[PDB]
Amino acid sequence: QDQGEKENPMRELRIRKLCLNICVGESGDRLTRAAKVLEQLTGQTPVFSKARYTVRSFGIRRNEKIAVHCTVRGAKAEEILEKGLKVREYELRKNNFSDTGNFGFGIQEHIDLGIKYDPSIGIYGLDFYVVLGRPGFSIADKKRRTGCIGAKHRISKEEAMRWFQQKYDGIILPGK
Amino acid sequence: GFVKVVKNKAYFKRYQVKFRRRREGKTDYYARKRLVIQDKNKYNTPKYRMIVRVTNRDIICQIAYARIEGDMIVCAAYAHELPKYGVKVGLTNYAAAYCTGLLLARRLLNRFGMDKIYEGQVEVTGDEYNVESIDGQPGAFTCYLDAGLARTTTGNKVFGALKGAVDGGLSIPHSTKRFPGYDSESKEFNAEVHRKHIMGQNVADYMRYLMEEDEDAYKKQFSQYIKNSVTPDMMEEMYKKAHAAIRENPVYEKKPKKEVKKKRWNRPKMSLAQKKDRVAQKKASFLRAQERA
Amino acid sequence: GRRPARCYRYCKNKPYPKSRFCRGVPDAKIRIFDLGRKKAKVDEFPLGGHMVSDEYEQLSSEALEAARICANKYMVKSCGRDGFHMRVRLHPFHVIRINKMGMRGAFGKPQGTVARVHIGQVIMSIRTKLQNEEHVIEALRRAKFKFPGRQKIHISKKWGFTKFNADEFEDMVAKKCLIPDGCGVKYVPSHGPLDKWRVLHS
Amino acid sequence: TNTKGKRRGTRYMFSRPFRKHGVVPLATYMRIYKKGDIVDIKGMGTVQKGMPHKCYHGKTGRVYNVTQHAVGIVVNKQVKGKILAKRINVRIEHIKHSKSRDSFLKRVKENDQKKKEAKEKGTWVQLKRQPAPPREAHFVRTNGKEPELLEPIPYEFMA
RNA sequence: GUCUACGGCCAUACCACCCUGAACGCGCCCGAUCUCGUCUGAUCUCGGAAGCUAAGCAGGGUCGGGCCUGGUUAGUACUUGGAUGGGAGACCGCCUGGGAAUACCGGGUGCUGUAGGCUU
RNA sequence: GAGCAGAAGGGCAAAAGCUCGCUUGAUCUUGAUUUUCAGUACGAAUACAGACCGUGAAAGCGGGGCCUCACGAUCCUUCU
RNA sequence: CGGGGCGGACUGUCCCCAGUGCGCCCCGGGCGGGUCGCGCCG
Ligand SMILES: [Mg+2]
Ligand SMILES: [Mg+2]
Ligand SMILES: [Mg+2]
Ligand SMILES: [Mg+2]
Ligand SMILES: [Mg+2]
Ligand SMILES: [Mg+2]
Ligand SMILES: [Mg+2]
Ligand SMILES: [Mg+2]
Ligand SMILES: [Mg+2]
Ligand SMILES: [Mg+2]
Repeated sequence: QDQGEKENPMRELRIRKLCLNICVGESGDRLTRAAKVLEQLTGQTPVFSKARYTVRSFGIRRNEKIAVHCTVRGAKAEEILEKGLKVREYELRKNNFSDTGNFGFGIQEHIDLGIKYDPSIGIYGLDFYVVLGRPGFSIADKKRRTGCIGAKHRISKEEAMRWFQQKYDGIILPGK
Repeated sequence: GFVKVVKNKAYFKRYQVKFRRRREGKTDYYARKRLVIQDKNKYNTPKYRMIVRVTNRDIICQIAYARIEGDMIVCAAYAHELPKYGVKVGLTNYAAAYCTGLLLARRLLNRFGMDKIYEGQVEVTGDEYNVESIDGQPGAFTCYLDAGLARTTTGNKVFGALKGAVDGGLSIPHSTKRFPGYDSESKEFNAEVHRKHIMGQNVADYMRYLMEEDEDAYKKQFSQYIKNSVTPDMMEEMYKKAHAAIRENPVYEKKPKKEVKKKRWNRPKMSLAQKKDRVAQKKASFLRAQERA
Repeated sequence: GRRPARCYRYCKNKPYPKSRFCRGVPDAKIRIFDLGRKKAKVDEFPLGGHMVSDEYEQLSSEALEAARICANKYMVKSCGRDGFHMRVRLHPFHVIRINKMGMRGAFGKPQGTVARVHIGQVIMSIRTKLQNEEHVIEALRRAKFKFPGRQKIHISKKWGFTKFNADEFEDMVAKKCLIPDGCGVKYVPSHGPLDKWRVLHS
Repeated sequence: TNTKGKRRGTRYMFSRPFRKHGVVPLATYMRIYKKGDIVDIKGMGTVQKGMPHKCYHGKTGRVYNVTQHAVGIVVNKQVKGKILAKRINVRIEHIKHSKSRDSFLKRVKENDQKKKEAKEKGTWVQLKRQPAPPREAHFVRTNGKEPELLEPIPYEFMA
């Protein structure tokens, strides 16, 4: 009771940027259409990603237009989460959670939820990578008087999973 | 047992630490060198700098010149000392930045004995004004603005203190480009919306925006404006009284309070005998607990 | 195919190791420096015998290999194949050049590697049982004939190859100032974390 | 044989000390170099402008000209058979005040104020410095203790 | 006894982890109307004051790692000058002066300037 | 432990590196000095001083490249 | 080689436990340095 209800207001596990991403191994109209799904899904114009090495194995050169991604914060990131999670039926099973406290997953098809199929736009899939934080995690990105966050203010994988179960009643670690 | 350690013993043996105020992220030593270093053929002439530091609760303005043993402050002004006349709530805003800049200018020239000369701009227009020295009288006090680590974009509060100090009579080189009046596209200085920021009119139209549209979100935003009834009206007037109150008395006085005990609020460093003792009874405790079995 | 060792006996050429400046160096003749039971822990081999060389000369890599073989044949024959550990404490790092067939552009190309020794410096080391002292001295005495200079046999007061004296070795191991692992021991200073004292001493 | 480059052989001379790289401390910048005061030429390598030549590193001269960022130094250079006073412009990074001159100045004002007080009182005192005289015959107590007997240790071959 | 703003020296100040923090302050913090920046008010800019020391920060702890400072290493290594000294040489000893560096073992772990606050 | 055009060496972290914005100080001049040196020249370089500018809010910074190399007399010719 | 009384801080012997430093003076022993020091002896 009182022994625990002291630090709750400022240690609360809060969802930071969603940083949704789509990567296509080529450029042009197909990539341009893949960009449009972000405005459909986020109402937020994404940015394009360039490749820095020419590998030629699967085929890409440097400074191409390869991937598009956007980062969503606030309530808009909140509902894009449960949109992707209800697609997954609240099932991230074992190890999608990183040791730094953030986790991610990938959806193969976007037309299921949300935006309705537009035959003009393609069949692209995408991967979400939600990062978690607490009030005070922004001092690492600050310009003046920057600093680390301290050991006991970090987020471990286990406490990230506890937050997911406590907030969405998710299912983690099937006995496999 | 899988990855090579980076911060190993050899890492710290040859790790060279940065300057302490660089580590704390408070001083930009690249800019500080160009800002405080005097020409070598002046030999004693101080390079006065106007330090403007805008804080979460306060605004700090001081004039300094750099010596070997450390900077020397000749006069400083604080936004938390503004409520002693006129404006009492609404600090750390652009209208507060101008006032503490003006207050800093006034109390400096008053201390130098040249307050009656270089009156600056008693009437306030948000336009270009640079003081000039008067022949036959001591020249204008010239100093340079130290924005620090703040990003100097158009309409930064660090330039609000510049306008206040230069309206007070300090000859600070600058341009009207980084003032709230300036318009990036047509490259013009409106200089009337600048004067609106100085008298806090942008905030004033913010409050009057909220009242008609909302009540509870209005008192959540301006909670302390409601106390003692700081209405959007008479907000230009209270800044005029603040500006005139600065001209009349800019002098600073502090308060005597020595009726304080000698309480220690930290814990003193443990001594060698305590440290040696502590490991000693840690040895026996481990051995006794082991032997209890 | 090789010049006499008298042509490169003396350390007079400003150590010239194999590096990015000296490339195309042939491999040294000696590649094995430890023989016998290299796995005996610390205790079965408390007797350490050394060949110290009291001359500032350089010994070739083929001579180091030849003396190592000579000491291995005797120690195996007498003390048994598992009754000793040998350590050649000299590595042939210096590179000697040869000006092949007049004096124009005379800087020679690498031809071999030698090891430079000082007045006090061990060439070979043997640790073994205590009762094998006579066999160790004899094995070293024979291997000394394969080197140009003059060398001494010295029965070290230290326990085996460990840097701590044999008389006090047992009692610091007893009070855990030393812990044994591998061929040697680990010194345990009383100035680390206390948790590491309690995982030991318990 | 060897080149005549202006920084040949300065691999370590202009290198920074261990764990002393990076931002130049600013106290070196507010030192005030008058005209006619004695300075040591060092030549730090962090600043590449206005650095001296390698023949003036570790040499001492007198300032004859003060500029915005540098000073003019009259420093003796010994060419083969003769010494001539060279005038070099060197940025203030690469110099520092010689406290050989500072130590002499503090002595002089000590002698001057000792000269005054000697006259005021009317006594006589010594002013110059003498070269470490012999050692003033004294007594050495044994305190009832026999001096320890020493004896060379026998030779034992350790290593 | 402290803390802020600007600093000087730039680890005795750093790194890792744990504990404590009264009051001012510093922050976290709330918001995007204006100024201003973004893919994203996350950073930057601006407007605030519901909550909180959780983090930053400060003080302390660690048979802590580093760093600083001593002892040992050691009058050892090396070295100025000398001999019709030794030795086949390699090298070595002596005379006259100077004189280190690891391993190992202790001690310490920021000092301070200007201006302004808090502490019965 | 990267990069800074190249050989190597030195130097560099809210840099000297990377990305943007604006620009032409890679402009016009006079002497002093350093480097090789005979204290000759050339080359390169350093401190200024006098104009005209660029950039920045400003302090400042910049008359080529972070520094150490990257170059050329008399006579003749061409241009201004 | 330490004795009395007051404010913190440590130990897994923690209500009956133990151990360390610093704070105030009151003392106890030995060591060194100045004192017209004061005497005696050479
Ligand atoms: Mg800046
Ligand atoms: Mg032959
Ligand atoms: Mg030779
Ligand atoms: Mg040469
Ligand atoms: Mg060469
Ligand atoms: Mg340059
Ligand atoms: Mg330690
Ligand atoms: Mg000697
Ligand atoms: Mg300018
Ligand atoms: Mg000029």
